[PDB]
Amino acid sequence: DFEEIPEEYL
Amino acid sequence: IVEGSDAEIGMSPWQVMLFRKSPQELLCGASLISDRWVLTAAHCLLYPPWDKNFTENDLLVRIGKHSRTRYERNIEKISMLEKIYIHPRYNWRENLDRDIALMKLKKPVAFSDYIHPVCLPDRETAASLLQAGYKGRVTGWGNLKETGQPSVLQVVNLPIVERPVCKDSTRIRITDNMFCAGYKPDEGKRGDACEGDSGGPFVMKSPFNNRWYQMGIVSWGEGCDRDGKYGFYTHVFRLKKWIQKVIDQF
Amino acid sequence: EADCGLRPLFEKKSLEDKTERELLESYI
Ligand SMILES: *[C@@H]1O[C@H](CO)[C@@H](O)[C@H](O)[C@H]1NC(C)=O
Ligand SMILES: NC(=O)c1ccc(O)cc1
Ligand code: NA
Ligand code: NA
Repeated sequence: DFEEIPEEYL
Repeated sequence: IVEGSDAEIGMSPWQVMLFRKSPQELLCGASLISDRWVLTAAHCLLYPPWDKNFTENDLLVRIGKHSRTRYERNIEKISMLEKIYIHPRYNWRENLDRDIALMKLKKPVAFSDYIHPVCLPDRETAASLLQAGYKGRVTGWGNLKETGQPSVLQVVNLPIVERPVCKDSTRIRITDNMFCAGYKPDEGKRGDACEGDSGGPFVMKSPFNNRWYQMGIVSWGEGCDRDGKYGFYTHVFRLKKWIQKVIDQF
Repeated sequence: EADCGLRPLFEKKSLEDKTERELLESYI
């Protein structure tokens, strides 16, 4: 449902 | 938000989305009160009846957003949490009394056209504006109906309700750390927060200095937008001494 | 905090949002 956020924030 | 409308761009630049890292999902609303501090409802982070007890590493805050689900490249900013502070007398066992929490960010967020802090009320602004009939504004990405989900941030203006009417609408014990808002059945108009909006702000624009103040935190309701029910909000001013103690010490 | 509550795209530019007048009219 949500667009993937940049990996840096994970 | 039930029976609200789409926000304008930059209309609520203190809006914060509490976002679960895994699974990636909306957890709650929140608000920006400085470049390093975010305010939310304690029950968004800690609610043992539902086995909810989030740690800092479980969560992100997304600031400057408009779209609910999109990654708003070059606009939103995503911050990690350094520390969560729950009110020490938050009552999750009974009625969500003192439903308030602070989150300190690992690094300060840069303000922009889309990212800007809200004011917290002083005693005089609270006394002047927290009156039955005076309207505040609630914003969030929560559900559009009790029983679906918005493309963009939703906004609804709602009147504060007389305390005896709040109390007489529910079997829950209401405390001085809560207030309620919403239209009465005979008033025609409608509107409420709903699931996903908890932790977000109830704001009022002071007519004295033309600044926005956060008077409430979306706390709880019985259903959403039900006739004869009201939304309940944490009374920010009543808990401001705790807020200041946390910010001053940490 | 000095600038809290003043929105860049509204108060800072002297533009009003579409419903803030509803709030003001309730502050009787
Ligand atoms: C929530 O989790 C933290 C970390 O495990 C723990 O210290 C705390 O006691 C928990 N709170 C409740 C009410 O279970
Ligand atoms: N479900 C919720 O979190 C909720 C909170 C406040 C309301 O006024 C309505 C619903
Ligand atoms: Na009652
Ligand atoms: Na209602």
